Amino acid sequence: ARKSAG
Amino acid sequence: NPSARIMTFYPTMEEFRNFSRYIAYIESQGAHRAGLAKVVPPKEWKPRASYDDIDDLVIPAPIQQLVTGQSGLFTQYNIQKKAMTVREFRKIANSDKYCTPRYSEFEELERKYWKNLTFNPPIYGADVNGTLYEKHVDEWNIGRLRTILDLVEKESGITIEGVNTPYLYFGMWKTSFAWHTEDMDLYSINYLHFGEPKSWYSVPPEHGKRLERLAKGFFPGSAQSCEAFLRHKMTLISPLMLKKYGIPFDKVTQEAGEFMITFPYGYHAGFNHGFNCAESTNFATRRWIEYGKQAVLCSCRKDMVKISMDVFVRKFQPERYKLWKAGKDNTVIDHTLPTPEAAEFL
Ligand SMILES: O=C(O)CNC(=O)C(=O)O
Ligand SMILES: [Cl-]
Ligand code: NI
Ligand SMILES: [Zn+2]
Repeated sequence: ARKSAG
Repeated sequence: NPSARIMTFYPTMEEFRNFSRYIAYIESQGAHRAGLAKVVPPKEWKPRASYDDIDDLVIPAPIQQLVTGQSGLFTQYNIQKKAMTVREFRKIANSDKYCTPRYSEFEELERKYWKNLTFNPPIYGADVNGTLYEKHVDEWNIGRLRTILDLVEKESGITIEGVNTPYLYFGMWKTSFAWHTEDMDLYSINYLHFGEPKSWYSVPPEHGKRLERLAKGFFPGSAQSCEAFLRHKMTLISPLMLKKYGIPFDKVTQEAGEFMITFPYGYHAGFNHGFNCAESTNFATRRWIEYGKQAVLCSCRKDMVKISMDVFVRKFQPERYKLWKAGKDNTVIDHTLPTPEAAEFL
């Protein structure tokens, strides 16, 4: 889905 | 060993024009062995005339970084916050309660970061879709790097926010990024548009497994629950703990107007010195393909970034494709080797 800081 | 120490490069304008070519160059120079490299752009080059017209840029999902831990081992929890503008963020960052403490040298700031990172949780304006470049900037344009990674969008038709599109990060003092490699163990590029510096820690890819073992020793439950729990980007480990357990690492501070490049399977972490803005995305080279094939992915969550390597193996490794589909491709990666495109210089 996407890149995220978590 | 300087062969694995973070290197800094100073390209001319002629050298700066071709991005993938210059990445090949720095690998010919050994830059990938550290897992992290700095690239200082020529002084002529500018990406935005001014950063005063962005005060109405919206930060849709600020995160407050709660940190719990002790003795150099910490876990970071993120709390989503109400959307806010760059203007509001800047005011809270340059605010007295969340501004940089006084300090003389970077070592002192670093000490204060590791001493106080569990207190006074900062706000991190992370993962903002967007770019601060101008449509005319053709060089090192994070929005259009034109590397083979684009095969995911061009041929497979897939778009992954922050991976093949740009992200913006508005930092304040003490905001941090936990130890991680990039999704699918890709490369990343990071430009500090303006503001206070960003400090980085890196572990050489050739020693990444050691870091993983260390982390798995300290968080056995997390390791049991997930195959690659570090990809959760919640684990913070201080340099004193790394030094204590013999994990090689290096550190570097990125200043405004400077690029950082992270390399495949290069673990990195760090923190922001004060109010700043950075733009970042992922990218690839031919060397990355094998990394992508062998990346150990997060098993416990749903919306995780998983790139189908099929298109890459088909196009760039046709002679291995059948074998790879059968599960019998036993290629062993050598982290010291530069990408093939670097043969030009060797
Ligand atoms: O910008 C940040 O907060 C962290 N950046 C990265 O982890 C990267 O560019 O690989
Ligand atoms: Cl645990
Ligand atoms: Ni990263
Ligand atoms: Zn997981």
